[PDB]
Amino acid sequence: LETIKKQQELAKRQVQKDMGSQKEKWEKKKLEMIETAEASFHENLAKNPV
Amino acid sequence: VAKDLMEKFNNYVAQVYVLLGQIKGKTMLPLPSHKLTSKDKAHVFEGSIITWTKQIKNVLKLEPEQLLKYGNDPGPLAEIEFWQNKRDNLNLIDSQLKSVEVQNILHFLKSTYTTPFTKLQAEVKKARLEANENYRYLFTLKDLFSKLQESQPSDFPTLYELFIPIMHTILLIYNKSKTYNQPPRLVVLIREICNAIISNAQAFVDKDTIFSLIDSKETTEACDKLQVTLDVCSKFKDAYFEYKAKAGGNWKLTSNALFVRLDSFLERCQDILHLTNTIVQFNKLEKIELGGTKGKTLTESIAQIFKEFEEAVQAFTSVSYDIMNIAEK
Repeated sequence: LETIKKQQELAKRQVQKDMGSQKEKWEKKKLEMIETAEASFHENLAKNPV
Repeated sequence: VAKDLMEKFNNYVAQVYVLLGQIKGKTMLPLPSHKLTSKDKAHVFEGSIITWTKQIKNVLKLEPEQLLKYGNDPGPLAEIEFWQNKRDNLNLIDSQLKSVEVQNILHFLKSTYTTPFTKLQAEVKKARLEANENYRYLFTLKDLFSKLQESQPSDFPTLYELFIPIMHTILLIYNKSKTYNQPPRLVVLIREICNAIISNAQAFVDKDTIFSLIDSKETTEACDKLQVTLDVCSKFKDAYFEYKAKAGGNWKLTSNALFVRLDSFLERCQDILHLTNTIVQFNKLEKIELGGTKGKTLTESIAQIFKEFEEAVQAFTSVSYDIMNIAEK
């Protein structure tokens, strides 16, 4: 039971550490930057045949 | 028989030219055309060979490659490039095929000549569509390299994020081309490329490694990682849905049936995850030592239940064949 009790204390710490406020928003900003870079590359790819 | 024997030799030469085109890139019509002709029948024989070349271009299709497994994102772009190259070679071959003497033969009885000439014009059109498809295919080939290069280590935790931009480039590709022929057919090729790429990544994550872990039964985080790989698959579908909203009409895709292959693999993987999680719970039960009220008899029953779970693992644990094959039921 003490070992199980210890895991529960760790469980609060795992959620508080791994999950943070606006975690998705930070990920979305990174995705938007990748999309903008990809859009610039696609225009360059379109340019080569023309 | 002398002239007849010569005609038979010419037919054999035409067959050899066709064999070279098969191993080589077509050009059967140049071999079919008579050389140093002084008769009318010989010119007709050359024309018949030209008709076969047009049939070969029509016979090749994106759907046939998709039916025989394959359908990789890199492979579909390569097939379009190969088809465009063959059409370009055929167009160059047609210029050579359309000699002054060849035109005269068509004039001297002419419906057969007209059918091949119309077929050649269709190939020139289809060929222009193929060239647009080939530019799209080169873009897809770059996307395939960003997937083919993968050493089957990580990738899904990064690829899932990378899936949304890759989907966005395809959305842009339809608009840039505009006159792109077989646009609905091309979509089918895309979904096939995505599902094929996902299947290769899924196999690397599980296969022998998944069987080895379950037998050891000392890994849990790995079970969570298997769920994470499925998430990447869900993210691609989510991104595909997001792409449809971005696309605004003409969604096409037909993932419901087209995505059934990808959906079936995910369902099999989910069942393993549902069962794998239960196995972890059984290990915890063995460790439990309540020692409350009546003792030993309750523990013996609990011990048998833990053994019972191990016995099930030994049946499933042996895993003859299996290895989570999507095809195997």
